[PDB]
Parts: sequence; C-alpha cells; structure tokens
Amino acid sequence: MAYPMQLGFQDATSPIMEELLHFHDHTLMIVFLISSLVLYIISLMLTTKLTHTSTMDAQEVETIWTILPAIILILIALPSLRILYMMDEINNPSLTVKTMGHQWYWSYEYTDYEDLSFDSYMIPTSELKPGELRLLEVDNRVVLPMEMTIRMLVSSEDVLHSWAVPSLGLKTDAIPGRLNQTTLMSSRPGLYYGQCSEICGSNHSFMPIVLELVPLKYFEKWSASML
Amino acid sequence: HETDEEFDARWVTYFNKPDIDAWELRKGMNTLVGYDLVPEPKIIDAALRACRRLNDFASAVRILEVVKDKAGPHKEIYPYVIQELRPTLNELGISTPEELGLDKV
Amino acid sequence: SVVKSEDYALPSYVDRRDYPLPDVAHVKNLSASQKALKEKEKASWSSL
Amino acid sequence: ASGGGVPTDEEQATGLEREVMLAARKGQDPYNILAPKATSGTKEDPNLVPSITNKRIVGCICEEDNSTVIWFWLHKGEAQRCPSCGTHYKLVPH
Amino acid sequence: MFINRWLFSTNHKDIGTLYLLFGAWAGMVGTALSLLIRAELGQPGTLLGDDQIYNVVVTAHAFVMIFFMVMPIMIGGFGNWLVPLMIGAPDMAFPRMNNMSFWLLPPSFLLLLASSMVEAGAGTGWTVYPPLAGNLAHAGASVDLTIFSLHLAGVSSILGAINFITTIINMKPPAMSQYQTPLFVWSVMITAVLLLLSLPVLAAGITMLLTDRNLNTTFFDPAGGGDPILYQHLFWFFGHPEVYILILPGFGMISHIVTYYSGKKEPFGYMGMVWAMMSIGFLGFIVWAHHMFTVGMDVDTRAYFTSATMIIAIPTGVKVFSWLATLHGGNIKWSPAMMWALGFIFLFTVGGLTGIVLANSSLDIVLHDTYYVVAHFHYVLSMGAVFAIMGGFVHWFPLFSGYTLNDTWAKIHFAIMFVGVNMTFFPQHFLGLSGMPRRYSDYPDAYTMWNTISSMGSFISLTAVMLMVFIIWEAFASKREVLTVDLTTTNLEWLNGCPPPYHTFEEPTYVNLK
Amino acid sequence: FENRVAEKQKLFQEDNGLPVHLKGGATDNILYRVTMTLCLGGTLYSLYCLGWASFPHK
Amino acid sequence: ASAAKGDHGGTGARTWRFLTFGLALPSVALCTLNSWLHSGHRERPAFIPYHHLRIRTKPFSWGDGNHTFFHNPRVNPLPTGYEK
Amino acid sequence: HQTHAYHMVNPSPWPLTGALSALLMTSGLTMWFHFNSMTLLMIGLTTNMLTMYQWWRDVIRESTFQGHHTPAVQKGLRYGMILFIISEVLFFTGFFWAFYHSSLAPTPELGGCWPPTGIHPLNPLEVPLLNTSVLLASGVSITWAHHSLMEGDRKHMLQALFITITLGVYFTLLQASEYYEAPFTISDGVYGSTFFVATGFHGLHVIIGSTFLIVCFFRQLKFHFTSNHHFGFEAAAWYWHFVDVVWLFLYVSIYWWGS
Ligand SMILES: CCCCCCCCCCCCCCCCCC(=O)OCC(COC(=O)CCCCCCCCCCCCCCCCC)OC(=O)CCCCCCCCCCCCCCCCC
Ligand code: HEA
Ligand code: HEA
Ligand SMILES: CCCCCC/C=C\CCCCCCCCCC(=O)O[C@H](COC(=O)CCCCCCCCCCCCCCC)COP(=O)(O)OC[C@@H](O)CO
Ligand SMILES: CCCCCCCCCCO[C@@H]1O[C@H](CO)[C@@H](O[C@H]2O[C@H](CO)[C@@H](O)[C@H](O)[C@H]2O)[C@H](O)[C@H]1O
Ligand SMILES: C[C@H](CCC(=O)O)[C@H]1CC[C@H]2[C@@H]3[C@H](O)C[C@@H]4C[C@H](O)CC[C@]4(C)[C@H]3C[C@H](O)[C@]12C
Ligand SMILES: C[C@H](CCC(=O)O)[C@H]1CC[C@H]2[C@@H]3[C@H](O)C[C@@H]4C[C@H](O)CC[C@]4(C)[C@H]3C[C@H](O)[C@]12C
Ligand SMILES: C[C@H](CCC(=O)O)[C@H]1CC[C@H]2[C@@H]3[C@H](O)C[C@@H]4C[C@H](O)CC[C@]4(C)[C@H]3C[C@H](O)[C@]12C
Ligand code: CUA
Ligand SMILES: [O-][O-]
Ligand SMILES: [Cu+2]
Ligand SMILES: [Mg+2]
Ligand code: NA
Ligand code: NA
Ligand SMILES: [Zn+2]
Repeated sequence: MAYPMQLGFQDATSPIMEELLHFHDHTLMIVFLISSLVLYIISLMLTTKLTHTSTMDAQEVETIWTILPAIILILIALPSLRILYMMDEINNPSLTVKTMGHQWYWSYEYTDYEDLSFDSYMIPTSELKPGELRLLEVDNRVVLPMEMTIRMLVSSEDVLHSWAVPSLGLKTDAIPGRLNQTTLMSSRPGLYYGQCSEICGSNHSFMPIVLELVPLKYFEKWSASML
Repeated sequence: HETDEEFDARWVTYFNKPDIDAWELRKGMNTLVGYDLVPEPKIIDAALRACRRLNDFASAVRILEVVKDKAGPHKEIYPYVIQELRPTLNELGISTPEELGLDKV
Repeated sequence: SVVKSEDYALPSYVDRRDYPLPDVAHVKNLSASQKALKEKEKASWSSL
Repeated sequence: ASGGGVPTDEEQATGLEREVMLAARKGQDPYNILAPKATSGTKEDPNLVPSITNKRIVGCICEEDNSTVIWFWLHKGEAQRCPSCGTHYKLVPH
Repeated sequence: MFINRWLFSTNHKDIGTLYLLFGAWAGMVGTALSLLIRAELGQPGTLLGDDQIYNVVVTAHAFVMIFFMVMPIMIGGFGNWLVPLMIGAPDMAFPRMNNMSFWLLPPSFLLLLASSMVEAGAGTGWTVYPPLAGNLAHAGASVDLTIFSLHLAGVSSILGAINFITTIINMKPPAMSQYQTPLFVWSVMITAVLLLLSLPVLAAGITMLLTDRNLNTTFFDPAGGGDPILYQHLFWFFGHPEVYILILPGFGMISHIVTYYSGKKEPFGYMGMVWAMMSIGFLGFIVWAHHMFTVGMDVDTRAYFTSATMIIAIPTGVKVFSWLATLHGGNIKWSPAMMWALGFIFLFTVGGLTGIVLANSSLDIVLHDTYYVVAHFHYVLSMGAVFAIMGGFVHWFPLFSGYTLNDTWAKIHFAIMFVGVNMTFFPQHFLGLSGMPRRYSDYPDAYTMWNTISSMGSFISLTAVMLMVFIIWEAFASKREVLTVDLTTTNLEWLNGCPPPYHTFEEPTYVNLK
Repeated sequence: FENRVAEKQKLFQEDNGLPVHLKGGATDNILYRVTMTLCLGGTLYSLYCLGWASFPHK
Repeated sequence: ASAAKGDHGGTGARTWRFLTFGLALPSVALCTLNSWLHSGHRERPAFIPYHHLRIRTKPFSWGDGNHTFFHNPRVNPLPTGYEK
Repeated sequence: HQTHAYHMVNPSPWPLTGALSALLMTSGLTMWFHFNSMTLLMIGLTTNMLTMYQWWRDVIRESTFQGHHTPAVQKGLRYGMILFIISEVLFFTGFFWAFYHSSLAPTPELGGCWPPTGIHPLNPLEVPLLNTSVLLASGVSITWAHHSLMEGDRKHMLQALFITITLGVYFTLLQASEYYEAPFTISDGVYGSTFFVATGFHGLHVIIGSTFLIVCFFRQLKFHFTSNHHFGFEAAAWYWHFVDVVWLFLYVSIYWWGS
C-alpha cells in the first residue's frame, strides 16, 4: 500500500513491477535532464545584455534538435517495448480466478475445481479494527497462492470498473460483456492493496481490492473452507 | 565568404559616401547594431564623419553611446574604442557622452 | 514633446537601445534660440 | 432542342460584381484583386501606390521568399523607403 | 443601436470581444468548480457528499474549462480579433455565420448548467463513458442535457472552423502566400482543420449515446451486441485532436509574444515552426488509443500507439528550441506578457515530458486513471494553455481596449499564479506514482499530505484570479490611453491604432510581387 | 414566366438605409417580429421548464 | 475503365441528356421492373423472444411506449410476440 | 467606401434566432424524451425553419439583387461548402466505424455471427438496388442540368433539374416504404441500430439535398442564375453528389457486405 509522504512507486511485489521501476528510473532521469536543460537555457538566454537581432539561419541547428530527440525517444522506446512484450509472453498459469465488478464491490470466482465465489466489500470506517486501514480493508480478501503464475479474468455486471493492484503493476478494466485477462505472480507473501480505477458512480472511491498471498497449502485449505 | 576585414570595409564605404543622407545614416546605424559585434573604430570613425557632413552633433554622441551598449558587460571595449577615436573626436569637436554628463542616470 | 492619439499612423519617436537613431527628432518645433543653435551646429562643433 | 432564356452576367450582374466585371474588361483593378508588380524601386522609379485617401499601408516582402512582411503607413508626399530594404514607394491618391 | 451592434454583430472585433467576455465569465465558473474539487480533497473524509455530487463538479469543471473558457478565448476571442488584422482582411469570410458561432455558446452553457440542476446531475467524467452515462446508471435528463450542450458547442466550433479556414485561405493580400502569414494565423488554421475533422466524430459518438439512452439502440450495450469500448474509440478519436486544438493557438500566441518581447522582427526558424504545427496536427489524429491502454487491447496495438505518440515530441521540441533561439540575442523586455510566455515554455515542457512517460503503455498500466495523468494535463493546460491565454491577454489588452494595464500589478498577478499552480499540481505527481486514483472524493490516509498541499495551492490560484479581476477594473477605471507601440513593422495588428476603428482595411494593404 | 430580376435589383438597391433583412418591405418586419417573438418567448418558456425540472415532483 | 460507351470531343448538355435518357433512366426502369416482380410478402418467421432483439431499456416517447416508430403489425413483433 | 472586393454584411438577427432555435430544439428534445411534451420542440423546429428561410433569402438578396458576390466572395463560398461537406463526411464516418466495429466482431449475444441470429436482412437486389439506380441516375441528370445552365438553355436546365428532384423524391418514398416493410426495427440490437441510424441520417440528408435542389428550381424559374454565376446550384449539386456517394458506401457496407 502507499505510505505517508510517498514520492514514487510502491515497492515492487512482482518481477514485472520491478522491471517497470527500473524503466521508470531510466525515463525519469531523461525527463529531469531535459527539463533542467530547458530551464537552464532559458536562464542563459535571459542573462546577457549582448544582443544579436538580425536574421538567424536555422537549417544547421534544426538537425541537432531533431536528431537528438529522435535518438532519446529510441532510447526510451527500446526498453519500453521490451517490457511490453515480456509482460505479454506466454507463462502457463496454475490457477484461474475471475473478478466481477459491481456497484460498489467486487465479487470473485475460483471455479477451476469447485464452485467457489464470494463478494468483497470495503470495511466501513466505523467498523475498522484497531490498526486497519481506512478505505482499504475488505471483509473477504482475495486469497491467492504465492510464487505461482495466476490468470486473473476481469469483467463487470453493471458499469465500467477497473481492477488495480499498484504493487503488482496491475490495472485491467472491468467491462460488461467482455472478459479481460491479466497475469499475476507475487514473489512474496503478504497483503497487497488496490482501488477501483474507473469512475463507476456514487461509491467509486469505496470498492477496494485486497490480495492475500500465502503458501499453496494454506490457499487450498482456505479454498475448501469457502465452499 | 566575407572576412571580417571585408565586412568592415563595406561598412566604412557605406558611411563614407559623401552625400549620404539622414535616412541612410540612421538605416546604417540601426542595422549595424543588430549584429553580434561592437563595430570597429574605423567604422565608427566613418559614421561620425557622416554625422559631421549631415550637421548632426547629437547623432554622433548617440553613436558613441550605442558602442558602449553593444559591448554589454565587457567594460574594456568602450574605453578602447574611445581611445582609438580621440583624434577624430578632437578634430570634429565631438564630446563623449561622459563629457556631456549623459552617462548619469 | 506632446504625442497625440490621432498621430498613430505617423513616424514616431522611441528610446530603444537597439534602435539608436529613431525615425523622428524628439523635439520638432524650435524657438528662436534653438533655431540659432541649429545654425551654429553647422559650424565647428569645437565652438559649441 | 438547344434554346436560350438564361441571362448572362453582361445582362444581369449588378452592384459591386458588375463594377469588378466591367473594370476587368478595361484591364483595371480598382478593387485590388491582383498583386501589383514592383518597379525597380529606386528614388527615380518608386513603386506607385494608389489610394483613395492620403495614406495607405504597404507591406514589403523585401526579398523573394522572405516569410517576414515589413508593414508601414505610406503618406502622401515625398517617396518613403521600406525600413528594412530601403526600396522606395510613393502614394498616388485619386 | 446597442442591440444592432452587440446582438446582431457582423464585425470580427466586436464578436471577438463577446467571446473574450464569455470566456472570462466561464473561467470564473470553472475556477469555482476547481475550488470545490480541492475543498472536498483538502482534508481526509467527506465534505460535500458521495462521489456523485463530487463527480458532477469534476465533470462540469472540465467541460467549462475546455469548451467555455479555453476554446472561446483562444479561437473565438484572439482568433476573431487578430486573424483578420494580421492578414489585412476587412473581416471574416462569413461575418454573419461568425455571430452564430458566438451566440450558440450561451445556450450550450445553459444546457450544461441545466444538466447539473435537474435530477442528480451528470456525474460521468467529461468523457461521458457508458454504461455509467447510460439510461440505467444515469436515468433522467442530466446526461441528455450534457450531450445537447456538446452538440451546440460542436456546431459552434465546426462553423467557426469553416470560417477561419476560408478566411485564412481566401482573404490574404494577393501577393501574400501562406508562407508569409504570421505564425498565430497558421496556428488558428491548423486548429480549425483539427476541429473540422474531429468534432463530427464526437458528434456521431454522442448521438449514438443519445439514441442508446432514448431510442433503444444498443451501439454500446452488449445485450444488443454493442460494445462500451466502441464509444471510447469514437470519443478519443476526437479527444486527442481536441487537446492539440487547446494548445495550438497558444503555441501561436507564444511565438508572437516571445518574438515581440525579445525585440525581434521574426521568430527563429519560421518554416520549421509551420512544419512543427502541421506535423503535430497530423500526428494528433493517429494516437488516440493511448487513452485506452488498460481496456484490454492487443500487445501489438499497444506497441504502435506507444511509438506513434512519442514521435510527437520531435516537432514539439523544434518549437521549444525555436522559442529559446528567438530569445537568444534579444533585447529582452521583462514585460508581464513575457513572464507568462517564459513560464509557458518551461512548464509546458514539464507537462509534455510527463505525457511522454504516459505514452509508454507498460508504465501507463500503473499510471492510468491516477493523479499522474491529472498532473500531466494540468501542466499543459493550467500552466500551458492558460499561461498563453494570460500572456496574450496582457499583451493585446491595450490593442483591444485602447488602455494600458498596470504592469506592476500584472507582474504581481503572474507571481501569485505561478506559485499557486505549481503548489497545486506538482505534488499530484507523487500521488499518481503512489497510486491515488482519479475521480475520487476521498483517499486512503497515506495520501493526506500531498492532497493538503495541493488544495492550499488551489487557494493561492483563487487569490490570483480575484486579483486579475481587480487589475482589469483598475485599467478601465484609470483610462491611461495608448500612444506609441514599437515593432509595428512586424506586428500589423497594431498598425491601425488602439483600439482600431470598427472598420479596418476598407482600403486593403499594398503588397507587390516583384 | 418573365425575368423580373431587374425590378428586384432596383428595390433592394434603393437608398433607404434599410438592412437587407427588412428591405423587401412591411412583410419583412412582420416575419421578423414573428420569428423573434417565438424565439424569445420560447426561450423564456424553456427557462420556466428548467425551473420546473430542477425540483422533484413526487 | 473506359466503361464500354465512348463519346467526347467537348463535353456538353447534349451528351449528358443522352446519358440521362439512354442509360440512367432505362436502368431505373429495369430495376423498377425487377423490384415489382420480387415484391409480394414473405412468410413472417416464427416468433422467438431473443434477448438481443426488441430491446426496451426505456419506453419510446410516443404511443404506448412499446411500439417502434414505423411499427408494422404484420412483420414487427412486440417483446411478447406478434400482435393479434 | 471600400476598395477591396469582399462583402461587409448588414447587421443581422438571424444568427441569434438560429442559436435560440438550437436551444429550443435541444431543450425541446429533452422535454419530449423526459417530460412527455412536444411543445418546446415544435417551437424550436418552427423558429429554425423561419431562421433558415430568412437567412438564405437574405443571401439571395445580397447576390442576385444587390451584386455583392464578386469572384472573391464566390471563391470563399466554394471553400465554405467544400469544408462543410468534409465535416459531414466525417460525421458519417463515425457511423460506418460503429457498423464495422460491431459486424466484424459479433458478440455472443448476437449468436457470435453477422447478421445476428434472428435478423432477416432485406434483399440488396430488390429495393436497395433500385434506390441505388435512382440516386446514380439523379447524379447523371443533375450533370445534364448543370451543362444546360452553363450553355444558357433555360428549358432543359429546368427539365433536368425537375428529373433530378423527382428521383430524389422517389428514393425517399421508396426508403419510407422499406422502413415500414422492414421486419427488423431500430430496437433490434446493434443490427437495427446501425441500419436505421446510418440510413436514417442519410435519408435526412437526401431530404435536405432535395429541398436545396427545389430552392434552385424555383430560383431558376425566377431567372436568378446566369450562365456563368450560379453558385447555389453548384453547391446543391456538390451536396447531391455527396448524398449519392454516402449511399453507395451504405449499399456496399450495410445492405450488401453486411447481409
Ligand atoms: C518543476 C515544477 C516547478 C517546481 C514546483 C515545486 C518545486 C518543489 C521541488 C521540485 C523541484 C524539481 C525536483 C523534482 C524531484 C523532487 C522529488 C523527488 O525526489 O522525486 C523522486 C521520484 C521518485 O523517486 C523515488 O522513489 C525515491 C524517493 C527518494 C526519497 C528521498 C527524500 C526526499 C525528501 C522529500 C522531498 C519533498 C518533495 C517536495 C514537495 C514539493 C511541493 C511543491 O518522484 C517523482 O518522479 C516526481 C516526478 C516529477 C516529474 C516532473 C519532473 C519535473 C522536473 C523539473 C525540474 C527542473 C529543474 C529543477 C528546478 C525546478 C525549480 C522551478
Ligand atoms: C494542452 C493539452 C494537452 C497536450 C498538449 C498534451 C500533450 C501530450 N500528451 Fe496528454 N493529455 C491531456 C492534455 C494534453 N496532452 C489531457 C486533458 C489528458 C487526459 C484526458 C482525460 O483522461 O481526461 C491527457 C492524457 C494523455 C495520455 C493518457 C494517459 C492516461 O489516461 O493513462 C497520454 C498518453 O500517452 C498523453 C500523452 C501526451 C503526449 C506524449 C503529449 C505530447 O504532445 C507532448 C510533447 C511535448 C514534449 C515532449 C515537451 C517539449 C519537447 C522537448 C523539449 C523535446 C525533447 C523531448 C524528448 C526527447 C522527450 N496524454
Ligand atoms: C483547460 C482545462 C483545465 C484547467 C484550466 C483546469 C484548472 C484546474 N483544475 Fe482541472 N481538470 C480538467 C481541465 C482543467 N482544469 C480536466 C479536463 C479534468 C478531468 C475531468 C474528469 O476527470 O472527467 C480536470 C480534473 C481536475 C482534478 C481531478 C478531479 C478528480 O480526478 O477527481 C483536479 C483536482 O485537483 C483539478 C483541479 C484544477 C485546479 C485547482 C485548477 C486551477 O488551476 C484553476 C485556476 C484558475 C485558472 C486557471 C483561471 C481560469 C480562468 C481564466 C483563464 C479566465 C481568464 C480571464 C481573462 C483572460 C479575461 N482538475
Ligand atoms: C440535437 C439537435 C441539435 C441541432 C443544432 C442546430 C444548431 C444550429 C441551428 C442552425 C440554424 C442555421 C440557420 C442558417 C445558417 C446558414 C449559414 C450560411 O449559409 O453561411 C454561409 C457561409 O457558410 C457556408 O457557406 C457553408 C456552411 C453552411 C452551414 C449551414 C448550417 C449548418 C448548421 C448545422 C451544421 C452541422 C454540422 C454537422 C457536422 C457534424 C454564408 O455566411 P454569411 O456570414 O451568412 O454570409 C456571407 C455573405 O457574403 C453571404 O451573401
Ligand atoms: C433551457 C434549459 C431547459 C431544460 C429543459 C428540461 C426539460 C423541460 C421540460 C419540462 O417541462 C415541464 O414538464 C412538466 C411535466 O410534463 C409539466 O407539468 C405538467 O405535468 C405536471 C406533472 O404531472 C402537472 O403538475 C401539470 O398539470 C402539467 O403542467 C410542465 O408544465 C412543463 O413545463
Ligand atoms: C523543405 C521545408 C520548407 C523549406 C522552405 O521552402 O523554406 C523545410 C521546413 C522545415 C524543415 C524540416 C524541419 O527543419 C525539421 C527536420 C530538420 C532536419 O534537419 C531535416 C528534416 C526536417 C524534417 C526538415 C526538412 C525540411 O528542410 C523542412 C520540411
Ligand atoms: C484501434 C482500431 C480499432 C477500433 C475498433 O475496435 O473499433 C484498430 C483498427 C485497425 C488497427 C490497426 C491496423 O490493424 C494496422 C496496424 C496493426 C498493428 O499490429 C498494430 C498497429 C495498427 C496500426 C493497428 C492499430 C489499431 O489496432 C487499429 C487502428
Ligand atoms: C414554365 C416553364 C417555361 C419556361 C419559361 O418560364 O420561360 C416550363 C419550362 C420547363 C417546364 C418544366 C419541365 O419541363 C419539367 C416538368 C415537366 C412536367 O411535365 C411538368 C412540370 C415541369 C416542372 C415543367 C413545368 C413548366 O412547364 C416548365 C417549368
Ligand atoms: Cu467501481 Cu470505480
Ligand atoms: O490527449 O493527450
Ligand atoms: Cu491523447
Ligand atoms: Mg480508465
Ligand atoms: Na473528501
Ligand atoms: Na457551374
Ligand atoms: Zn522591404
């Protein structure tokens, strides 16, 4: 989850999120460099009483400031597209889980073997247990086996929603009549939080997502007990 | 393409034209100060003598001011140019902006 | 001296360090003594 | 059955349209439809600028393909010069 | 006479004045809506109500700022005032149709206001996506009033686009080619082409939404074989060209302002500036699905839209470096308009660069629908489009009115606004990177510090807006009349005096061919 | 039919100061007044309807 | 293509009238014949209350709310089937 | 007095009455959809027609009767009409995009096929083919009308323009009968939605274009057009060719390919 005064991304929970962090560091360095260079040149242009107001020939310098930005874009696009296709690569999941968006809560279905499904609602602020997080806890978490490739399928039974978990680098729109696929792999046990990410009406702010990542044997016994 | 010496000689020739008129004097000076340079003394000499032929003392003083202005923070250029121009200034009776108090704010 | 709204289409005076010799004189009308001064300017400036 | 019955512009054009049509036939351009062609622009051979009043705005494209146009009022009287290239213009009021 | 002049106008300057007054009034509405947003978010908890009242405010904020403030001011206001003067034309091509483009806008705004007064308002986002905007989740008249508001705004701009394109192609002096027209005129022409092509596609899409809501069509309803994602394609096919429509006249004004207060006769690299605006206009039609990277799109499509979007940095960079090259060697005048334009160059660049971050579809998965997007587009809109509007307003107010502003007050105003907008939006990068979603009326506690700072910033900008009104009042109250304006030889719009007569260029300029 | 464009040209070029939308004669004024009355009265009525629709009606 | 016709020299009204009466209107006449031969009602199919058809998410703003604007009782069933 | 050739238009109330008619039509559609009343809509439609009538009346007064349409003004109107047609092309492009989106990827609710299960399309070789021959023929007859006008031939201009209009009316009557006879409706899922909204906007433009041709017909009867100056006729012919080409795209896409 986010922590107070956080500046950057949540710590990576999946390998793909770690790739995004390194790619963001690379790109932000370029953003900082170009922003600062423009600010500096502005200040340079503005700090001399020397003048030159006759016509200036443009042809030569426009090669530089077309070619250099093209090279920079290529230096961004290459790692960007590598992560894109790596994100997309075949992986073979062990488990498929569906989530259906609703106004205003998520339901989950684990129907590879038995018919397991339940609803997952925000815990109201007045009912939080001590130390629990306002607007983020749910009554029934999405328990999942850690260190395993999971196929998540996302849809909606009413308006658009969007199923997001920032620390796993996940955001997949929930569209009625459509079944969107994404894959999820947590390197670590724990609790990983997200929030509905497409405006969906009166309680858009209040239908969060909580994944609970545990060893397979715990997940199996939990699954059986939820039938 | 044009050497510095060729550029300077074109400008000397321009101002040296015996019957240069007032419009051409102004056109010349207002064009010249657009360039990335302080004009050589020999150019300013010719412009000052054009002022003399046009009976225009004030524009001669103004030309000296714009030499100082074109040097920007390079405070050494203007005293050098005035030094080089002192024989002309004395010959033509041109007082410097400093001698006239016109450097005061 | 006095600039008028209805003069907007006429050459005008400006103080601009990059336009050192403006299109008109600052003062167009001369008194008797100023006329005599412009005559004296036709002689050696060392005598001013 | 090739017949007639459609008026021509010569018969039925009116107002400003008719003025433009009749002047073009005389080779005249009182409504400024054509670009004027420059003279050499010397003081001896200034560009002659027609006007129905005593001043007109000139735009001077100093050199072919300049994208910058130099604009100034041209007044009745002695020829004036473009402030950028010096080419001469003289007002011809009528 | 008053009705004849101001309700029956066929005059490009008076109609431009009408647009500027309309856009200034809309800007107050949009500012109030922005302060309600930031009041709701200025401390954790609920201030106003749940997300419905909150997102009616958010939705109206965006429509007001875009359709009733920026486009009327830039295109209807500066475009009508300046374009005919900059080409020496006696008016617009269709001067009476021009007046209808203006008078469609108060009814369009009334329809938006009606949408928010009836039922529970249209709490949809300015994108108006179904099914949230459909007749089950937004039953009643509000969304239909919003659709009709957009229809009228769209007709207004399409007819205005026809007018500007025709005027600029057909009514220049016969010797003036398109490569001798000023960059602001170019910027308006290209904006008008984008409007002409994009708004009919929006109109098609919102009409389909109207029939799904009222005639039992199912364009966007899977029960009938429709698709909500089809709406998104049609909307964003308009909506990306639209943000270039919002910035291009700004680019044109910035070119004029930077040239003027650098003491230059011309912008650096004129044909490169024309090339860059045309290239941006063209590339702006082939990138729209970067608004849709999370909807479930194939990987190769994501790769294409990532790359096509990033290419726009190349012509945009030519413009930024050409502005800097225009400053280079200038006799710099530190006028208030110049301050607006310098702030523009820097802050627009920051916002453009965060747009390039978002163009990367892999990073956009995590950043989409978060405040990182909000930060990107408020740097290009609140510190880009608006900085260009303020710069042009301060620069050309003496032309339009014949009176001068107080420059010290105008510099004070710039300083306050600059602190305010940066305090508002810079922390929203942190909120986006750390996962705060868009269109939320409240946030998990961790996000409190940057939301508190952001809201405090929005109040500083309010103080700047109030001071702006006083500054305009002071100018009209004191009546300092303009005398001389420098650089008229390269700024034709000033050459008829301040204000110009009702009819200008009754005798056209003389421009020969050689 | 005969060609009577010439007489319409005389009518609409008469030097009477009228704007083109009133220059045909008294019928122009009537049609104008009808148009503008319907537009302004209709606009007031639309505002009444907004007033009505802005409140719940059980 | 040059089509299969072929008559210029200085285009004109006479040629376009030739085309109007010699090609365009004869083609309309042929298509008018073809259509009058193949008109005559077709058997209306069994009614099946498919959920992607006869959509009603809001009553129509005319009639009883349940009839489309150009409702044809012979061939347009209601959500409940053909009318009596 | 001006010495350029452009038209300074008299101050006019029709922009305002047109804008208010737009307010009344849209608030009127809202009132009809949600408050069971046609009152505001009928007022808006009425003031819209009055506005269009007096505005285009005035344009005729300004040109035929007052001579303000110099060649420069006419050239501007040419650009204006071309740009207007371009905007209308893009408007139809949005409906063709909706049609191809839904038909190339038919969803499970449809049966996963196009045409959807339960849809029985019209036979494109019957009335749709006839309608195609009718609009194509009218493109030939309007070209004859144009050439007769340029050649100064009043009678054959009128004959050809009358035949063009008759064919426009024929298309509209045929399309109206096909709408009534169609066994599917606008509420029959995305098939009926795309079919009727796209051909419906097309039919509206046929009616608009036919009305424009009829305006030209009566101005021609009154001798307004010269053999060289008749932009209203040219504009109506361009718009008519636009209506014909949109029909050919509809025919190939929706009636034939989508059957
Ligand atoms: C650019 C707009 C103008 C500036 C507006 C306000 C200026 C404020 C400074 C701001 C002056 C610029 C410095 C920016 C970086 C500061 C925060 C940071 O360390 O960023 C880190 C990253 C994530 O990194 C991490 O995950 C590691 C975390 C490390 C923690 C170390 C502790 C830091 C102490 C707390 C810092 C508090 C931040 C202050 C909060 C500030 C509240 C306003 O976050 C981000 O990417 C934020 C992404 C921003 C993207 C827009 C870039 C615009 C650059 C313009 C600069 C031009 C020249 C500068 C000089 C610019 C001078 C004009
Ligand atoms: C003025 C309006 C404006 C402008 C000009 C832009 C310009 C750009 N925008 Fe922005 N954008 C918006 C307004 C604007 N945007 C709005 C309103 C939204 C949200 C809509 C909504 O959802 O409500 C949005 C959303 C948006 C998204 C979707 C994000 C998401 O929803 O998840 C993306 C993604 O690619 C994007 C990218 C860009 C890019 C690449 C540019 C480029 O044009 C920027 C190019 C400029 C530069 C790059 C800076 C100058 C260049 C240099 C100094 C050269 C050197 C630089 C490099 C080599 C990189 N924008
Ligand atoms: C031009 C566009 C524009 C502008 C200028 C602004 C200005 C501001 N916006 Fe806006 N905003 C949007 C367009 C704009 N916004 C859009 C499109 C959205 C997304 C909507 C959606 O999600 O559906 C949005 C969303 C948005 C949000 C996110 C809401 C959410 O996700 O829940 C927030 C929150 O802080 C915000 C705040 C502000 C603030 C504090 C300002 C302040 O900077 C405003 C300060 C005041 C001004 C900038 C002056 C305005 C007036 C004038 C310029 C008139 C001048 C008069 C003369 C020249 C005579 N905006
Ligand atoms: C939900 C329902 C919403 C309904 C909203 C309706 C909104 C608007 C109400 C419209 C009222 C229209 C009244 C008639 C307007 C005629 C305009 C016209 O004909 O304008 C002409 C120019 O536009 C030209 O040519 C070419 C352009 C002609 C445009 C004609 C009008 C089109 C209006 C609709 C446009 C929609 C575009 C849609 C594309 C998606 C003439 O220009 P003027 O400046 O007048 O004269 C100049 C003089 O020199 C003439 O002698
Ligand atoms: C410019 C923005 C405009 C936004 C437009 C929004 C839509 C407006 C249409 C609403 O019009 C109202 O509808 C009511 C319902 O039809 C009418 O009351 C009618 O019905 C009431 C409820 O049954 C009864 O109390 C009355 O007898 C009867 O007048 C009422 O008079 C009418 O004005
Ligand atoms: C040829 C054309 C116009 C030149 C003129 O007639 O004045 C110029 C104007 C802008 C130029 C382009 C811009 O300067 C940007 C690019 C600069 C690179 O150095 C070459 C390609 C590049 C894409 C240029 C190609 C070409 O020289 C352009 C397109
Ligand atoms: C986004 C749009 C589909 C819109 C729709 O679903 O209605 C589709 C239609 C045609 C597609 C394009 C064409 O298939 C051609 C290209 C195919 C490449 O694999 C991706 C880019 C590429 C340029 C495509 C991008 C995108 O998927 C397009 C533009
Ligand atoms: C009255 C007029 C004669 C030409 C003139 O006025 O000088 C004639 C010539 C062309 C005739 C029209 C055209 O021949 C086309 C139509 C033919 C139909 O049989 C009658 C109406 C129809 C529309 C004719 C009516 C009328 O007889 C017209 C208009
Ligand atoms: Cu569910 Cu937002
Ligand atoms: O839209 O960026
Ligand atoms: Cu975009
Ligand atoms: Mg989203
Ligand atoms: Na809150
Ligand atoms: Na013709
Ligand atoms: Zn010149």
